[PDB]
Amino acid sequence: NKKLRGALSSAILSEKPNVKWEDVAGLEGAKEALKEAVILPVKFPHLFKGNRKPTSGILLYGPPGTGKSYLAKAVATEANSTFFSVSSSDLVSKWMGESEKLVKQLFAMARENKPSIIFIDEVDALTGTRGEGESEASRRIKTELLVQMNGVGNDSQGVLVLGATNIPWQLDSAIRRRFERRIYIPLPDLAARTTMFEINVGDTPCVLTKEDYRTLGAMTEGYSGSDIAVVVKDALMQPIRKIQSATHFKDVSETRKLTPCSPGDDGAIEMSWTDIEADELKEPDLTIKDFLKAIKSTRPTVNEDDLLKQEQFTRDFGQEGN
Amino acid sequence: RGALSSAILSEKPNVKWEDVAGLEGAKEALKEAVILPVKFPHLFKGNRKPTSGILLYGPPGTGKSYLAKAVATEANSTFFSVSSSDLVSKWMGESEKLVKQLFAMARENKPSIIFIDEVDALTGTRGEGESEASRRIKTELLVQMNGVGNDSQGVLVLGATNIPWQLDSAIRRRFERRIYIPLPDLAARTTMFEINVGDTPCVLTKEDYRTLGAMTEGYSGSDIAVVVKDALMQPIRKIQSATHFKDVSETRKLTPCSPGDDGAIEMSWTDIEADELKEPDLTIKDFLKAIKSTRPTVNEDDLLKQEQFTRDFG
Amino acid sequence: SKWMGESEKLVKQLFAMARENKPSIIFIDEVDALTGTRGEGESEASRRIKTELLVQMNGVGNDSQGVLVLGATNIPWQLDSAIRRRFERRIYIPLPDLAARTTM
Amino acid sequence: DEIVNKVL
Amino acid sequence: DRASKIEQIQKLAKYAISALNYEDLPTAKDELTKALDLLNSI
Amino acid sequence: DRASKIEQIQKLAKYAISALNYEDLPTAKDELTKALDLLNSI
Ligand SMILES: Nc1ncnc2c1ncn2[C@@H]1O[C@H](COP(=O)(O)OP(=O)(O)O)[C@@H](O)[C@H]1O
Ligand SMILES: Nc1ncnc2c1ncn2[C@@H]1O[C@H](COP(=O)(O)OP(=O)(O)O)[C@@H](O)[C@H]1O
Ligand code: BEF
Ligand code: BEF
Ligand SMILES: [Mg+2]
Ligand SMILES: [Mg+2]
Repeated sequence: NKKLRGALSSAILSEKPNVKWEDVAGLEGAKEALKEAVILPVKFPHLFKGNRKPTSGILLYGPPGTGKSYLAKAVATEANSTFFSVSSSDLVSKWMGESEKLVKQLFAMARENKPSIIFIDEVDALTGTRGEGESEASRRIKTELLVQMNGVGNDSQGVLVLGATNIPWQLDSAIRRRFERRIYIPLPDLAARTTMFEINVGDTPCVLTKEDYRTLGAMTEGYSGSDIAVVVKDALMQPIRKIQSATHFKDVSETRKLTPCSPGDDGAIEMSWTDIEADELKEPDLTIKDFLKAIKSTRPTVNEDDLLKQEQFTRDFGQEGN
Repeated sequence: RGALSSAILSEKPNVKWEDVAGLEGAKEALKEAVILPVKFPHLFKGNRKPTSGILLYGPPGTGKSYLAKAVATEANSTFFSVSSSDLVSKWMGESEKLVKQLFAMARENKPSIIFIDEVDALTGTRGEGESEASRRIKTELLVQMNGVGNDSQGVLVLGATNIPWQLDSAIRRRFERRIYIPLPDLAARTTMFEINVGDTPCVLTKEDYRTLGAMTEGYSGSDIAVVVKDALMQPIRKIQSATHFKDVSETRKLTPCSPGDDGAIEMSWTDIEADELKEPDLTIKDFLKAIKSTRPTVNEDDLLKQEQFTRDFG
Repeated sequence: SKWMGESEKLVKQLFAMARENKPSIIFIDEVDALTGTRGEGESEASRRIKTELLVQMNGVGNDSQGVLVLGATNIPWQLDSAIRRRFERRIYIPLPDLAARTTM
Repeated sequence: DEIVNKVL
Repeated sequence: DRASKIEQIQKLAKYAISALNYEDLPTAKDELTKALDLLNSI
Repeated sequence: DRASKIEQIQKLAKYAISALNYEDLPTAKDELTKALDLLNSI
């Protein structure tokens, strides 16, 4: 009893990762389904009476790095529900059917604390089509997950079961059945990529315009949201590389302020960054050759046959996340 | 005792025999194995004994566990919905007494129907399994399901599965009527739409439900339950997506209407008072919308192995 | 490890050690032997050690602040694409050239 | 208690 | 104006969309027009 | 078929709106047109 709750006390997360629905770029449809399955039952509970019941399972799939876990963080901030984040490390115990006794205890906790959300990240590692798997882990963890999700005496009222995966075709057909809205999270289009550059530069001083972000978004076809987060990471390192490779700085303008300049210029003293006083440094603003430099160096992460099997599954069983 | 008596349910899920659509052979066998021994117990004397094992099999999502809920409502029995979580244990010699206790309390509570759901997770051919869990459970269960003449009240052992070909041949022997629950045909689908819309106000006719039932070939009953779920959401999309409502008709009542219409004020649902909202009707474009978006679940080679097992043993 | 899902509470409490003693460096030498594209591998080792390494590197409730995960390999094309994603600067160490050889 | 090991 | 004219076209083109949700072609063909003319007025 | 055309008209209008969010009058004046012509094709 209390030994097991002592184990699973470290799953009720308590920190609210501050991602909001606008920090997600793109994805109208997936935000729409997640709002009308998470936000709307709590905010207007009088509506869901009679035949009108809320959704009790949502699978997100896609290529690597496109927004799945991030959108789960957005739900974790905006939901106002207890957000269990469980994984395969926390269910496979050593001890003859704890990997069923733990699962049953998990949903028993998420019924005593309803409304709840259970986010099983990378569900394809629990649920592996059961034609080649081993007896215990296979039949008993998969089977207790099945029976526990709908079953006979079980009452999945007010719990929601999310889940993300990258290999949606290696999923057992009974568990493809339990997830009743398989939404597909794709690589971003033009407007989404432009939005992600505008978000990821943040409030950093840059000389860029709307046509500059528009240019970069036109330049990066094939990149997922991870890749654009790291080209913005690398391009934000470019002023430091300037400010170290600077034989020679120069005063400009609140009391003294010097920036790197070429050998022999208007007020060009010869020094190193080390020579210069705390704060009173002026670092060259993000100017578009920094981003072109980063985009030349950084190369895509997803290939183009993985996309064929993703589109296969979307055409055979799936929604379209827009 | 107080560890397996969490198999008895008591909430009685209110599904009655006129909610499963079709499946008349299966209702027939279940009635003459559950209802009829209790109602006329004088008949079963001599050579005429009741059935003591029934396996339901089929593709995923076609009615097996649901029909078990129908039995659980209509039976007037004591109903043990036991599973593999509730029988296996660390300590050796506990997965002997647990099965043994289960059947002994079933004979405390005669008549008893016991629903060992997904029997392929207890009974796994014993050539690769571990010592404790696989062998003593399956041998003790084989013994206690060899109670032919003594179990004339009490134990009727149901069981459902999706992988009926991965079942041990001794346990294929014990289940003496392997019935197959298939994907549903036209009249059943039309019945399921008529049931799942419930008492919700809709403009649909019999030829509309007939149209949708003609449209959905290949869907199981789960899929039609979720296209009715999504199509019942479609009004709240036509209330959230609103720039303009309008009064119609018990004191004020407004519904979404197009920009510029007879009494078309411009507002949002948020602007409008509790209750005094007029929830839009259910069209047929709502169902066509849902059927375009929702895509079937069973794959057409799973059906080949199901038909294989039915042709060899079923 | 040997006893059934000990081979991933090791992964988890490795990274929890590096979080208690930050700023930390984790050097996983020869990473292609842990992380093998998971289309042919076995259930426990494959899905559970690879999966706990994935979720533990970025995940949801995990906070990879101040830890750095190195890693070397000789077969970089046999690496799973989610783990190719997690390693965000794949640098290539080539055979030497003239000034380097003279220096050596 | 009878614990499970795991083989190759 | 302009910064607004560009904002009112969208306002129109929305109503137009909202209108087709009742198959009201009349309203639509009109708002989708009052809008277009105005994008030429830009 | 008519339901499909209406969906396409609404899509084109949404795309037009999205375009004016970059002041791109070109795209706009076009999609808001390909759309209108089609509402007459109805
Ligand atoms: N659609 C997106 N919008 C905004 N940021 C994104 C998006 N996709 C990815 N990112 C960024 O890329 C990172 C990768 O997102 P993450 O949730 O880990 O992706 P996933 O779990 O699918 O692989 C996120 O932390 C975020 O920083
Ligand atoms: N014959 C049926 N009558 C009514 N609803 C049905 C029927 N078959 C399936 N359904 C719908 O599908 C749901 C899933 O049924 P379920 O018991 O999970 O099927 P099974 O156990 O075979 O997979 C049912 O609860 C109901 O929502
Ligand atoms: F969760 Be990600 F798409 F690797
Ligand atoms: F037929 Be079900 F998926 F139990
Ligand atoms: Mg992720
Ligand atoms: Mg079932």
